[PDB]
Amino acid sequence: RKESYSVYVYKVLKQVHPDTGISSKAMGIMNSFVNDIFERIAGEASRLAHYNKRSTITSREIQTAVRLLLPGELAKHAVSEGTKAVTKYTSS
Amino acid sequence: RKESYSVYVYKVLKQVHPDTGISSKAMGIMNSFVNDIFERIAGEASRLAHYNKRSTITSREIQTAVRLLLPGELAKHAVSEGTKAVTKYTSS
Amino acid sequence: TSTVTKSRRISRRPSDWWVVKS
Amino acid sequence: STVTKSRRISRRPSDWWVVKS
Amino acid sequence: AKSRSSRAGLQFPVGRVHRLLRKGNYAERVGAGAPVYLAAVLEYLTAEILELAGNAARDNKKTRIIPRHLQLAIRNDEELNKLLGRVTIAQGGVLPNI
Amino acid sequence: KSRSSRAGLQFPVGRVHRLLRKGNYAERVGAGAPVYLAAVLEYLTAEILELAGNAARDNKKTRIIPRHLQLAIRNDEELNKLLGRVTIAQGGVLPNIQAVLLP
Amino acid sequence: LRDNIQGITKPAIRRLARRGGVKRISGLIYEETRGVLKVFLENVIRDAVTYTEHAKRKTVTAMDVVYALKRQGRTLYGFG
Amino acid sequence: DNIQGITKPAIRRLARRGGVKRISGLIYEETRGVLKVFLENVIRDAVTYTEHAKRKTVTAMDVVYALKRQGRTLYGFG
Amino acid sequence: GWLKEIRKLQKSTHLLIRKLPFSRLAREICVKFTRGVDFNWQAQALLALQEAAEAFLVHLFEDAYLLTLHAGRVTLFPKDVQLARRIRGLEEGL
Amino acid sequence: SRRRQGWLKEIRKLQKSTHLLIRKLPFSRLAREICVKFTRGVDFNWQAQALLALQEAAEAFLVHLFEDAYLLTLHAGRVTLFPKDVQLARRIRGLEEGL
DNA sequence: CCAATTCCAGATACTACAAAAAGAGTGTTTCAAAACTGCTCTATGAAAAGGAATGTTCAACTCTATGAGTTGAATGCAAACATCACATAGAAGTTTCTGAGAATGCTTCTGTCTAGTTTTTATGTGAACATAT
DNA sequence: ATATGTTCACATAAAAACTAGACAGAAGCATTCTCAGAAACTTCTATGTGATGTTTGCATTCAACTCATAGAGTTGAACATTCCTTTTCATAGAGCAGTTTTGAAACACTCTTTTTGTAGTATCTGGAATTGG
Repeated sequence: RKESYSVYVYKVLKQVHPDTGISSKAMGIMNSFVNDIFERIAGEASRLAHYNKRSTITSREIQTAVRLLLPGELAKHAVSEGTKAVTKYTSS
Repeated sequence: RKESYSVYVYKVLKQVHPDTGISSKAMGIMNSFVNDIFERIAGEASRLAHYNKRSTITSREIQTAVRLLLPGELAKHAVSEGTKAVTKYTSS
Repeated sequence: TSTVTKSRRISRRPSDWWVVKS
Repeated sequence: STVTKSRRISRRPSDWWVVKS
Repeated sequence: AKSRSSRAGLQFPVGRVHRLLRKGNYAERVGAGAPVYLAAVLEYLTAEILELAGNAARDNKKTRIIPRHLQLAIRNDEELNKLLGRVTIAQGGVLPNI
Repeated sequence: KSRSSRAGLQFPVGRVHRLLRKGNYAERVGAGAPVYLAAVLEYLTAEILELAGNAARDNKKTRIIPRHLQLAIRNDEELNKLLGRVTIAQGGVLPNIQAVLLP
Repeated sequence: LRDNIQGITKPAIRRLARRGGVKRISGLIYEETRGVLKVFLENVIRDAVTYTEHAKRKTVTAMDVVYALKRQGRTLYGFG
Repeated sequence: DNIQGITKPAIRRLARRGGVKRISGLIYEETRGVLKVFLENVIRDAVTYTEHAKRKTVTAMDVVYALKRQGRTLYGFG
Repeated sequence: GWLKEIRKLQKSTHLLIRKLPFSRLAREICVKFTRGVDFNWQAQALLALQEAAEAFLVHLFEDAYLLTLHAGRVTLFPKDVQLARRIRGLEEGL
Repeated sequence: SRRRQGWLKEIRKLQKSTHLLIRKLPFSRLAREICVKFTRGVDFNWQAQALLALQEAAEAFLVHLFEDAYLLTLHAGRVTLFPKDVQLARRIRGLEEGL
């Protein structure tokens, strides 16, 4: 049994465009993109935690890795989104 | 309370050139080189072990990583030295 | 030209990033 | 152009951007 | 009885990202907010790409996105082109340049 | 009774084994992987040190400085290809002048 | 022709150059292109065959090509 | 006007070590701008690395990590 | 004539080299590396290899034509490709 | 006749030494100015080794870029360097190695 | 060149289901705050000398229009092989199960790598003797 | 005629030799986990066919290129002088970094049950082709 991100990509597509479809090769490309970005961020956070003699990966390492990896406005908006998500998840 | 490879580099130098010294900056450069090569080979071996669904790093993974990373003649001589050291170590 | 997507992030088109400008 | 302790010929990087027949 | 991705108000899965972080030997311990942060960032990037892809598809009287639209959307953006600088899209083509 | 002496090496085996065990690479480590790695590292170190010593001796010197390491690395195509994105501090450049400029 | 390297004909090279934006080409370009393609294929195929024979298989898989391209610094998204 | 501290003879020495024989007058401002961009990128990365930890002093390892994260390795200060 | 050809080719997204010659060349290069054993190939592997090779060639041609325009000409020369490979720096041009 | 080719001996002497070519105080001033322009209002301290490493990296980068730009200059059929050579060298090196 | 018709491959929509993830509880561990110590960064003072700045000049460099020599994109026509439909055998890639060997966690004994002393030492600096350009 | 190549004192910041001593490494045994070996079967790859029509290969050519050269205009290297700016030798003050404890909160580990992505199956339709205006 295989695993991919097809259902979530389709959900966000129906959110941003209600009357637009997508092919299968485009879905494969999106899966590859998600996997690549995941690997980049996770590796950067791991080496950051290793540099400072820590054994835990927290949202602070993720935020620092995002600031190090993404360009300016993308990084600002991604930091805002992550902070809002963590704040919403904490108050539950 | 710091660790380095100074004594081993000095032993190798005495084996190669019995009447030659070395400065401190060159020793730091040699330490940096050793650490860099170690990190590269270990990361490639980890990736290889993860690709084939294994949880162990053996001499076969190290050999394949050496073949992948070093150019031709360097890789051949390094594989020769590695297998020679292994067969000399297992016979004791 | 540019594009103002949701969250008001101005999406600009690449230009001559290889030229020094004051 | 140089033979080290092990018989590995150490060559100078002459050229690599030209296609050779 | 209640999903964590719905707790965070997201569409991407949180438990799957947490499991993938735990089984990737990145560190011996993993926090609680790291998967939420990562899923939020991934969903934001996905939506950002998909909006421009849909716009590029609509500007050609099409109702279905193909790799050509993704290539156009990625190469017509500055920061997106900077992020994906060493990536090749299959069946994507090139941008018309004189 | 040392492991490095048992394998006929100068580099340490226990240190490489510990660094592999505490480097976040895999859940388990074999027995011949540190021996293989130490042998490869010692071979590379010996090659570089021999080339640098030859450079220093031809330069009429007795001690190796970073300039000799740079001269040894940049004059070997395989070592130059291996260390292609590395900068050596206080190493300088090779004396390369275009033939069109020289008369 | 008979040689396998001659199977890459001049029309295909011309189409690739025209897609790249080239307007006028010289006669000596085709052999240079063949040599460059040969070097590229040699590198990628060597890495892929190493990846394949590390496992105990006799068939080259698309994932081997993807891993070789990724380790050489070139990510491919379509065949993931 | 700290950017003017990089004088013309220093740029001349750098270009001469690089192998250049003749230099035009409009090159010094271009070199200053390129150096400014390089320093901005590296210093931004190094300051991020520094303030990730709870410190207020930039160290050599921060600069080394910032250079490594961009595809450039430095050996002398490890 | 050439203008319409370029404008039409820059809009399509299909492969430009035939499948059978590419397959033959790849198989012979692969059999040259092993010890005489013949390996099987999947179709997706050959397709991915062809895609990567064609993308690489198109990008290299773009860079070489940039160099040609800098040199003051309109016809592409092999030395333009060589200089582009040299400037790319031992890892991207090879 | 004042000096036939002093640039030749200058290049031959500069390609043999391994010392830094830019003064330390102006480089430190410029680095501190940029760093204080990046941080909000705080003034950070600097180790000496950090400034030395930064200067070494910057000078190596500049020398390599000058080599590539002079390659492009010689390809263009000239012996004098122009800013367009540096620009095209950056463009061909790409987004990372060309900044 | 665009517009309209028809066909079918390739989407969307629709269900069973099994395995992965919350729910809840329990045991482990780790990192920030506080107190103390030390350390090296910074701001200051007094000389000083050599390297940057101004100004001028002239031989060296670039730009551009032009004639002489080379070639490759367009065109017509005959050949031929990459493609495709169909079929078809069989090789090996994959799945399930089992079992012996290797890694590991723990403890005790050893030998050694490194920081603190403390003894030599290549070579940069200064000054001087032949010499190729 | 001058920087170049070579030669001698010296002392000195730098390399090198001793030491002792916490701490990292080695020896040995029971536990547990993993990867290799064996059998099958089913999917996918290699192989032959028919046509073939679709594309390519070969021969000309001349309009479109490249290349060498010389005159008009532009300018950056070379040089005298000066004084200002960077460098060197002391000098603390103290803001900031490094070391040690500990404990409360955060994270890992385990069994159960439900719910959600997956694999097949049944419908619907956007997109490509062809012909005609």
